[PDB]
Amino acid sequence: PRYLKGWLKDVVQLSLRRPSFRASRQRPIISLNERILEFNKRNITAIIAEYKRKSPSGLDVERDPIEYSKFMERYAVGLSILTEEKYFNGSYETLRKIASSVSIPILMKDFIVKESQIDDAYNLGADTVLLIVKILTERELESLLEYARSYGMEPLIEINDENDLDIALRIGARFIGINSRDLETLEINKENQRKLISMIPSNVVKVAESGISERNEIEELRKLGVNAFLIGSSLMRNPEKIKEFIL
Ligand SMILES: O=P(O)(O)OC[C@@H](O)[C@@H](O)c1c[nH]c2ccccc12
Repeated sequence: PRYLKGWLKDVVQLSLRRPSFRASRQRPIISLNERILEFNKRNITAIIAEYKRKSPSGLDVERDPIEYSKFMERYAVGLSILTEEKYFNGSYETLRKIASSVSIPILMKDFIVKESQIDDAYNLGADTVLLIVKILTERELESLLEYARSYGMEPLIEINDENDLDIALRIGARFIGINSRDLETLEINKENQRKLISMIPSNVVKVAESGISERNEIEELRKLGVNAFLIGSSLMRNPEKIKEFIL
C-alpha cells in the first residue's frame, strides 16, 4: 500500500491480515456498471443504496440488513455493503446473507489491498468491489484491477483528487467513483468533486459518492453527467427517503 498515517494506516493493516473466506458461489455475476447504463437508458435515477451500521464520522444505526436490502431492492440499481469490521461494524457474514436474499448487483465495500479479499468478494456473492486509488500504489491498483476482471468483475475505482484521476485513467478504469469525502481527514468538499466529475471522459460510468441527502443534489449532479449515486447515511437514518430520491 501507500505510505499512510492515522486511521487509514490502521484499517489498511487490518486488511493486510484479513483471513480469507472459503465458500462456494451460487449465483453468476450481475454487472453493476451495465445495470447503471440500462437505468440511464430507461431514464430511471440510479441509486446504489449502502448498508453500514456505523461510520467513523458518527453514524450509529441499528437496522436489519436483510429487511433493509429487500426494501431497497424495489428501487435501487444495486447495493453497497460495508464489510470492514473495526470502523464500520461490517462483516463477511452480513454480505453473505444479503447476497442470498436479493437479486440486484452487490458492491462489496472495504479497503482492498490484497488479492484474497477479491477472492472473498467473489466467494461471498458480491458482484464487484471498490478499489481506492489513494491507499494503493499504481502497480498494486493495476494488478488488483486485472485480478478483479479475471472473475468477470469491473471494479469501481474511487478517486478523490486530480492525481487519483490521472492514475485511474492511465490504468484504464471504466467505472469511477468520485468521493466528495477525503478518507484521511473525513472532510467533504462538494466543489472539488464537481471539478473532477467535469474532467472525466464521457465513456466512463461515473458514480457520485458521499454526503448526498437531498433530491436536488441528485438532480444537479445528474446534469453534470453523473450516472449513478451511492447513498448511505441518509438512507440508513431514513430508508423511506429512497422514494423521494428516485422521483
Ligand atoms: O454515507 P454517505 O455519506 O452517503 O457516504 C457513502 C459512501 O460512499 C462512503 O461510505 C464512502 C465512500 N468511499 C468509501 C470507502 C470506504 C468506506 C466508506 C466510503
